[PDB]
Amino acid sequence: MPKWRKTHLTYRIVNYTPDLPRDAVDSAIEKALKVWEEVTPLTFSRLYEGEADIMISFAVKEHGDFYSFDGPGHSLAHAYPPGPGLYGDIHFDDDEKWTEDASGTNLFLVAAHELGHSLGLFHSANTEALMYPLYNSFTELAQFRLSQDDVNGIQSLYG
Amino acid sequence: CTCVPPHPQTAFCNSDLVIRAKFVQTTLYQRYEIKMTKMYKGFIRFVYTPAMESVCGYFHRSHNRSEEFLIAGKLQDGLLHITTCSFVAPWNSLSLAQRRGFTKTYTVGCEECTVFPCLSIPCKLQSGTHCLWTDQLLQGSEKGFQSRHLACLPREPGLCTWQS
Ligand SMILES: [Ca+2]
Ligand SMILES: [Ca+2]
Ligand SMILES: [Ca+2]
Ligand SMILES: [Zn+2]
Ligand SMILES: [Zn+2]
Repeated sequence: MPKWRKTHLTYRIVNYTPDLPRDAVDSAIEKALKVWEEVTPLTFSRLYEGEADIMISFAVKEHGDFYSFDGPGHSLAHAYPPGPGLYGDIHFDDDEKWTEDASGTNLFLVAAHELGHSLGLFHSANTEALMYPLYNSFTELAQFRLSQDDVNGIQSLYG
Repeated sequence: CTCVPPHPQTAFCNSDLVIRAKFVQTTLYQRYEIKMTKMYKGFIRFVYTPAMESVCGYFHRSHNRSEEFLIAGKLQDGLLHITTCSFVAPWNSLSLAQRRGFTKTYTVGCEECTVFPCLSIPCKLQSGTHCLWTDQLLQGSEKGFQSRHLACLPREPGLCTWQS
């Protein structure tokens, strides 16, 4: 599906990286959802059981889907566009070291990118977009703001 | 899909095949048909990649079949694989320096040296055999001067440095 055919979405944080206290994972993800919420009619509600739209987890190597992670570096995370079952979900490579700040791989910045794919965005060619596929944003964390390119792409889907 | 960028030296040294080539549904991988014009490493007609960008599938943007591309890839079970985290660039987008790198100079760094991307807050060097790659930090892009004009080479033992 190119987009969610509904406005009110659910997410759940299925498991937790040992890199970070639970509250830290929670705030990062909440913040990442907020970035998108605030330029769209979409809302996101947290589930703690059962099957949510956007299932968010940490995994290493082979982890249930058809795309094994690859150890430290290379790919840091991947995601699936809108749809049922796996579609919508976000997997973070726990062979990276997830951080609250930019001392390691910033969870918030990578969640925010991957959530773009969960909503329907593809990669951007603009090195200044969030949707840029290279871990590209760490220099702007303290006052993070979506690119107009990202704003354009998300509003083209959801108004 | 989110990647650490590879410096061209890194890409060369870690890939199984480095070639110049032209490019000519419910399915896990996509494949492009290619025509190899040159091999720089690996002494080939398709390159495979995850089917969506979201799970790191290279999406080819070029509506010119005679355009040559540098592809640095992993060979697995007979097949050449690339992803959004591979080094893939039009040959002609490379600087002359980078072309010499793939042709001749990058191989000097492979055994002795490592390029380390500065993706983090302090950004600390673990070894004198590392060179710190700060193009993204400095110019907001991996396509900066260190990428396009510098290799990470032995100076003396225990010490690699950036050289042109
Ligand atoms: Ca889902
Ligand atoms: Ca990885
Ligand atoms: Ca980890
Ligand atoms: Zn996965
Ligand atoms: Zn991505």
